[PDB]
Amino acid sequence: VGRLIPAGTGFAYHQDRQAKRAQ
Amino acid sequence: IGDDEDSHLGDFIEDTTLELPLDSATATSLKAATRDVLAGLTPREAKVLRMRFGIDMNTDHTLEEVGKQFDVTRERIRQIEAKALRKLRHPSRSEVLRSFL
Amino acid sequence: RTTDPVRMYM
Amino acid sequence: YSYTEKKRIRKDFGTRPQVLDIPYLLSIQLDSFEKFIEQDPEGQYGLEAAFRSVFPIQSYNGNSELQYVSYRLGEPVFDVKECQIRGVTYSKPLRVKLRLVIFDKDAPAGTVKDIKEQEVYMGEIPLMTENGTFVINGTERVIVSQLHRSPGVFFDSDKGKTHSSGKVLYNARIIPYRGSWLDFEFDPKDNLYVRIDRRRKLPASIILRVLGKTSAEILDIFFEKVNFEVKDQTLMMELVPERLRTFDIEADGKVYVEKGHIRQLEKDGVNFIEVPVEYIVGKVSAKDYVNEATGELIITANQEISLEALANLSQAGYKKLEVLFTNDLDHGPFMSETLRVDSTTDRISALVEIYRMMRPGEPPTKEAAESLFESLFFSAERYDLSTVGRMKFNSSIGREDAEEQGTLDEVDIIEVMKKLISIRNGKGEVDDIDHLGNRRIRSVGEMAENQFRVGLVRVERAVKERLSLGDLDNVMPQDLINAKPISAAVKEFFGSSQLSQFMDQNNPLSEVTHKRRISALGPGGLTRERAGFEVRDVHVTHYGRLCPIETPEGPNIGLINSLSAFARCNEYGFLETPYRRVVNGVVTDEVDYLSAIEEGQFVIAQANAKLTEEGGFADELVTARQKGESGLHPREHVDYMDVATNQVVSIAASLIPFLEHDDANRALMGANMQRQAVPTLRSEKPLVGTGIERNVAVDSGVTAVAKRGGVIQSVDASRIVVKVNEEELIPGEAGIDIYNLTKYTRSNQNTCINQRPCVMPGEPVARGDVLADGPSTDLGELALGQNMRIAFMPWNGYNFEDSILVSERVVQDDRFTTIHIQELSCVARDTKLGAEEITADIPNVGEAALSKLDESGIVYIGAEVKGGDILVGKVTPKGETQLTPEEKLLRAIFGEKASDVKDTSLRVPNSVAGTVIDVQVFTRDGVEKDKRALEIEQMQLKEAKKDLTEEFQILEGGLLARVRSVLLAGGYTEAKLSSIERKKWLEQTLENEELQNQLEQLAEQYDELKADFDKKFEAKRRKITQGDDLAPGVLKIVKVYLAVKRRIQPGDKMAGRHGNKGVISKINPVEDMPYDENGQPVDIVLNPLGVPSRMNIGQILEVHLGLAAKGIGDKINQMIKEQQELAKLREFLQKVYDLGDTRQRVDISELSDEDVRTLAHNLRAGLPVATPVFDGAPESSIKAMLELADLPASGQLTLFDGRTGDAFERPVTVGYMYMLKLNHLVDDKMHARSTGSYSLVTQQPLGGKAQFGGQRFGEMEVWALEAYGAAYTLQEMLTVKSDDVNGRTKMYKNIVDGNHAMEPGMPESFNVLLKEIRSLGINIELED
Amino acid sequence: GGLPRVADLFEARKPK
Amino acid sequence: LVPLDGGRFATSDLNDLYRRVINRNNRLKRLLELAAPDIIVRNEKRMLQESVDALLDNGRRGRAITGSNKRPLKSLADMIKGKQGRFRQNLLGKRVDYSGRSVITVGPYLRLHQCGLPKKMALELFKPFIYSKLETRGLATTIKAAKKMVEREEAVVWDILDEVIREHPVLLNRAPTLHRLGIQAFEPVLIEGKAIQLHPLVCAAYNADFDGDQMAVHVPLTLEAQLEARTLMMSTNNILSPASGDPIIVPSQDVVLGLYYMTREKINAKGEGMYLTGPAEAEKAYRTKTAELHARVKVRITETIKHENGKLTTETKMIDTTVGRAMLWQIVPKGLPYSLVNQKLGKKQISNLLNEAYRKLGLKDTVIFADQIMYTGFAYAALSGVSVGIDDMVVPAAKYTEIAEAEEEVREIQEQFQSGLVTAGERYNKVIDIWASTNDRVAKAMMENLSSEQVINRQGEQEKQESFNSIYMMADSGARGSAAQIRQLAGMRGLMARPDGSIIETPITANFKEGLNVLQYFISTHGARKGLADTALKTANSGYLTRRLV
Ligand SMILES: [Mg+2]
Repeated sequence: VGRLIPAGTGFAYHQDRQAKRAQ
Repeated sequence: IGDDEDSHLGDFIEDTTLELPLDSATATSLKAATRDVLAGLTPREAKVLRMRFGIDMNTDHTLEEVGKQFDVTRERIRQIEAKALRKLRHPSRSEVLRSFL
Repeated sequence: RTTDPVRMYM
Repeated sequence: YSYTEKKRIRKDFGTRPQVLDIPYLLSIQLDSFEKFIEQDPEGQYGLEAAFRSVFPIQSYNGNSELQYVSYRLGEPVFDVKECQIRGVTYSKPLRVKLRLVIFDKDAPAGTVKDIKEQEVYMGEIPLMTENGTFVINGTERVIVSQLHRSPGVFFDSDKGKTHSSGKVLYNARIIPYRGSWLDFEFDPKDNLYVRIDRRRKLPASIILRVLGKTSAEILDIFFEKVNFEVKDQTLMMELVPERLRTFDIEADGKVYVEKGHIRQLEKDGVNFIEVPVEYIVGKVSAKDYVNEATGELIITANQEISLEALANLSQAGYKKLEVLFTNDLDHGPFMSETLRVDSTTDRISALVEIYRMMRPGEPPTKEAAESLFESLFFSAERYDLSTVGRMKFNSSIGREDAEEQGTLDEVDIIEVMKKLISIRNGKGEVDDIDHLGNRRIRSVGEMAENQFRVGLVRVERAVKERLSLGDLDNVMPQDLINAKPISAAVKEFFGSSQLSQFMDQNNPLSEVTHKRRISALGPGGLTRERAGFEVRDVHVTHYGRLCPIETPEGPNIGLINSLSAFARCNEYGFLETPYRRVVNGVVTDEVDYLSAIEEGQFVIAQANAKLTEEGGFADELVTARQKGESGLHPREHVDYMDVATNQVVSIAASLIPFLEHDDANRALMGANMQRQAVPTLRSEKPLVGTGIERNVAVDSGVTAVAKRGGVIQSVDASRIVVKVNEEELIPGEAGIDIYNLTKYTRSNQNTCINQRPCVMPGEPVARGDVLADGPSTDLGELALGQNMRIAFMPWNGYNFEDSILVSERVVQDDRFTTIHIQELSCVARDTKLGAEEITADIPNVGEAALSKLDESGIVYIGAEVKGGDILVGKVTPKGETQLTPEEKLLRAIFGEKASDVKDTSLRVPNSVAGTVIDVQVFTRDGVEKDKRALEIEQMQLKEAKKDLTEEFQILEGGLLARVRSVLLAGGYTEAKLSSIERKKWLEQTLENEELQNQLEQLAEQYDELKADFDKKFEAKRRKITQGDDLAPGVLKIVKVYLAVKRRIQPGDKMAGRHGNKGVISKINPVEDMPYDENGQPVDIVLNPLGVPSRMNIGQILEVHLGLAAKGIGDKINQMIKEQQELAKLREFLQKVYDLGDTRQRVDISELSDEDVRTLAHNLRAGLPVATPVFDGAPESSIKAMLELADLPASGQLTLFDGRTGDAFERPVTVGYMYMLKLNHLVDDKMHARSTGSYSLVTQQPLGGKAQFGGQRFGEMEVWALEAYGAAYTLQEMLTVKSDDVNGRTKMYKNIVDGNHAMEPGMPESFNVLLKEIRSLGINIELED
Repeated sequence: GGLPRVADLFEARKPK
Repeated sequence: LVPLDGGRFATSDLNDLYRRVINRNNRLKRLLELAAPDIIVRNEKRMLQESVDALLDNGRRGRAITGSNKRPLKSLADMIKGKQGRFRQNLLGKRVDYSGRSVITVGPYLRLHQCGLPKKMALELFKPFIYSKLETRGLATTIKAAKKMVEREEAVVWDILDEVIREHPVLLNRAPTLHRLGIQAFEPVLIEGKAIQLHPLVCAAYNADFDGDQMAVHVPLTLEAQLEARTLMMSTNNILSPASGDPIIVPSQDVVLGLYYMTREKINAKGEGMYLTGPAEAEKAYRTKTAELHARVKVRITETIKHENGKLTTETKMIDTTVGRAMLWQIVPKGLPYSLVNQKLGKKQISNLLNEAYRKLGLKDTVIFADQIMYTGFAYAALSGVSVGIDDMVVPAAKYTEIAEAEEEVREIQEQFQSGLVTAGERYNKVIDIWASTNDRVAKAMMENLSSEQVINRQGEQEKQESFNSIYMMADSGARGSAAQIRQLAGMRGLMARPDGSIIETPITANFKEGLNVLQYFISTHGARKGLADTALKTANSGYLTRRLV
């Protein structure tokens, strides 16, 4: 789907997503 | 298409309807240069040029509705447009637009 | 016994 | 010695005399096409066979029928060169004579009522060029022979890898040339089953019931009978001595052991044995028994006899009981058990079963079942076991008769079944499927015949359909045949088949190897994914037939092979190899060709076997091979010998010097890469060779060979004219042989094809002498590369891995400079808006780019053109285009607007620089010719007129010379004749009848000469001036030929003949290169580390031998330079040619002074030496040659560093190596793309250098990026570089604006996938 | 017999 | 449904499938309007079902429909599934812009972070950046002016290109990419030519050798990608193998040979027994031809030890060594013992040196040390003059006698077999055993002959010294070659196998120096073809296994 992989440099980015979905 | 069956004709067909990126960049640069050239012109006069040629608007207008703005007479609209072009072919303010031809 | 519609038709 | 050989004699280091010279290399193609195309009275091969197999055909009702009389081939419309120029297939018309014969309905059938003779056109048959190639659509193509399985019956097994236990299942398989396949297998329950074209198994008995076999007949066929009787109220058994060899034995005189040898007591011989009743209880019946009173069947065949059955047959009165034989080792109950498991009880119940398994889910009827089984195997139309197949079947089943038959019968099936049961029992063995006696060679002629038969059948269906209508009074045979299906079949085979391959034309060796190649793939062959280890392997029967070295390295390993040097095909398509007969202990020169089957029984010696003066073997025990195993055998037991040492290897492997010192892995690479060599400007002989180059050069056809002997009348770089000798003249012939040479013609791989004269005017030539040298040929010898000075040492890491360091001198003298000819086409078509025009009026282009263009818009000949230059100017009509408002204002300010047409013109490709050497214009009939077209038209007429006049002048000169000789047989004075003017000879008046008659004859001959010359000129003019048949919608085509001189540079791939390849890393200056004590620098520095690990030691020996040969060359160079006496030149040459105990006896004393001087002049640049494969030069000979040339015996010199002047610490191996420039050039392998074209559907960059595409970031690259953790780089590659259209446009804009940021979006491929999944009725969606 | 063995081990193939 | 050249049209099979479905549907409606027998309606419904299933999945329900080319039509399921499907050909793998490809040569002057890039290739790849800089610095008024300026190849265009790639990393890849080291980031250096120049020390990471190999190049665009290339993908960062942790940039071939030759020891060399102040004086003596590279001398060495706790202790002392060992110590970074260099240096010794430098000094020191090591190895391999020749393949005189003994006792055991003492299988087994023993003994004799020589020392006594044979040096240094290769070059090829697995009774008794006759070469090919085919199939098997594991 062209998004960043949840590993390495993009990992933190994906973390923020589950910081938003939890709230 | 080929000894190895993996290749096919379909993957050697171009898309002729696409716009080259250099052409799009040229269009953007032309818009910017036209805006810069017209910004050095009087409000009424630049408006006459803009809304005669349809720049930054949805449609184009002929001389009649451009006249119907303030001065309904058509000949003044023609003369002011001629003055627009006459000042727009001055070497002091026409070098940038020359490179786009 | 068969899957071809032609044979069933005949 | 021939004159061409006498000019430069190669020294032979071989020791074994050659009895059989290597045959013509391209026989496998020419012989096959001659079989296909020539008329054979026996009608077993080619077009006659197809016509007789197809004709005569009969109408279903029977009113009339069509008969075949004869066939012929017409005259070709164009020649080979013309066909290549225009782009048409070189072919001949097929004209077949047929009789439409109409019978009489009222009269008895067979009465001839009317006949109609007529010739019918059956299509164009492509022709084979004298060199074994075809010209299809103007392209040279080669049809590769196929290795398939011969038709017949093969017996095989699963090797115990199918059932849970071992239980090796056995199967038999019959395959015809055309028809259905029949399989008889065994199950784990030991019952034989049947398959018909690989479907569900059925019991075997059906296949015999259908043949009309009752059960008792079946047990009679498949079993042996043992008889019992009631003699004197006792059980009596028919004793057979062999059977007996657990009960009490009768014949009290010679009682054997009782319930506890046989031969001793069976010596006397008796016939009466008594057996207990139990001996019958466990044994099965054999004959159906009926009682007259009861009228019922007491016991059936294949039923186990019981005690109650004994009682019934006792009361019934039957005394004799014949029963079957069943063992556990020699005989088996397989047939009886199969009959037990059978469900069919009669013939009809059998055909219904065959019909159900044939056509499942169909109502079975008797007539349809009978027709189906008749057509399956017993019908000639649908089943044809060919002559080869019939021979194989007869040999397999041991049948002697029915050689002409091609359809199966009862005896055939019962014999196949018998052999299968025998092989189970233990007598007999399965067949080796990879054995070369079980594999057949199918060449171009056979395949063309098959396709022509297919076309004949497709026409024939329609012909039979029409003949049944009945209204036939006004019809003709030519109104019944449509040639289009047959033409479609033949062009299908010759243009779209896998085995009709694009020609390999890098060098003569590539062409020869391509023509001598056998493929197991193609129609009726293998598949790469379905090929296993066994088929790819080297079989023991490949000896002398298939080369074990030459095969592609890759997925096609072992599936494509090369013919051996002496290999041949027999009349049945099986490869055979020659051998020398050994009679009475002597090794004779008589040669017998043996196949794989015949080779097994005999034991065959080797060419390496030592021989005595009397012609017999020297060693008492010689090394030989028998039945495929090598060993040591006595001298008197030896039957055959090998004819040559190069018999097992192909031509390419035969061209590798010192092959015996190279590992087979590297020999494979060397053989493969000798075919990728590119011809250079100047062809140089290999100093170290094998003696085969002359054969390849002559048989390739690239050279000009003398058809007849004589003296060279005229030489020019484009024409050789030979005055034929008096002894070799056809009566009434001109006496002139004219050879027109090909000059700078593009090859299939964009390489120059050029012929250079090697003769001088006035020198004598003979038959077979080389007059001109083609590409990669030097004085009749194959010249694939150049002789390079080689030093084996590391040099500052520039020869790391396989890298090559080359001196600049090699670049300066253009030793590896190649000419590449490239074709560029501009097609002016017809469009909806209008017709495209070829004019010089190109919008928005100044006169700077129009300088090289003429008035018609076509570039001149001889123009130096670089990348982007216009070659042909073409303008295409364009429709109205919307202009953006900013563009409208821009046009308002400056009024320039000229956009009626758009510039679509042919331009030189980027990074390509060359000269225009030829321009050809093709114009449709009905389109006006532009000025350039008429310029070329008139130039062609001028050239044709001049050349026709030249041939006329030379032929008339020769003919008048012969006439002058005839007159000089009497003798007169020609000054008086020359006093009268030549034309005025026709104005003489003669009154005597004798002179007047001669005058009239001369006038008539002059008129005939004028008429024939006129007809030739008219034919050529009509051919030149006629229009071209172009593709529909095409108006004009312009073709431009560009010649590019490509020079050596880093990135180019250079290799030798021993599998040592490399890429040039640096072009070193001459001063930096290592040099010897005499100041001579090396040319190429090679890494020694490559040699020990790859076991290619032949290259070191080649280096040493090249050093010695070049040293002898410098000795001859000096001895000529000091103008030394000819006697010492002769002495030195004789000493050189007498070195070693070789088979070559060259006498310099019998050579003339001019011949000796010419030989010395050809030997200045080095002495060519021949080292035959497996008969090469020993180390002692190399050391002796080095000693003669005043060089170190070790082959190592003291080298000094050019940079520092210091001597290297250890001696370095310096010599000469034959190096090749492979067709893997960095010019054709660079590619770079920033932004270009995109795919229509996926919206992704295209693929390939031709499309200016982008490299593929595959799955493993994504895996590597994920492993690194570079998420943003991966997102860049996925979205903004491949298929995010808006993202990539904004990314380009941002880079132009110097921002270097991306706004990724959704890849288009994902949206396409979503649309596809939606189209499958599946709802796939995205949520927020 | 080295790479087939690894593939069989990672596929958890049942022995014969 | 798009046009091609000459008026021809190209279409997709979905058009044919949809047309069939529509035609059969319309015929069904027509048959339901014009009242027809139930048999015809049933047949039409069967055809409609078959057409719809063929459109959705051709070949699943029965016989697959074929087009005018007599090949099966490929449906939506075929267009979404398979190796050539959308998932694997267009989604997990794509063709990308800003990419190039070229043949690779060797750059021995490069550093570990540098790669040689052609000027034309970089001009094509970095075209938008050149346009942007020409616009920024004012050499071009518009973008078309920049386009023509780049196309005409002016000099200031080359200066702009130089300043663009000044610190722009570029990604080099070689197929197949078995591990993540198959793609690495390098700093480009423009070279006049057409081939990419690759640092030798990374070749082992790429499995790349210069016989015609080609490499692809990719240009990261955004700042995040550039920093990922500089931090994670840079070749200096990835010098350890992720599979085991061992270094991957270890030297090989000519570097190992040069370091081995420079560190060897010779008896009675020029300048033996001399006293040297340090490595500088050793180099001075070597350059002045006073002492050889292999002269045994005494050198004053200052040596610094960095302990585990970080203590730095320096000791100067007199060490018995060679000239070459001191000249090699000249480049060893501070913090390592001299014992790592005071020995002959094969591949294992250099690997140990690099491992110790990494473990006790870090990454930058390791990179500098590796670069200096490979420079010195190349230089002194060039200076050595090591060459392979036909006289270096010495064949022991014991081979002929041993072959004669084996043949004679083969005759004896065959005669014994004719007497019936033992069976055929036993005879086969013991003949194989004797031939294996003979091969082993011949190899041992050849190794003993090749591995040593006799020299004269300063006292005049004959002494036993390690051989300076070229092939022996190549095998012992570990640069290339092993004992088996030397055995086939100078001893006995040995026993080869019939291609079903069985071993032929008679072995090959000739090495490659003397040459083989027809049958020996035929038996060799029997195994050569099997080896090639086994490699070809095993590559695909390993690829499928690694796909499953990933
Ligand atoms: Mg390679």
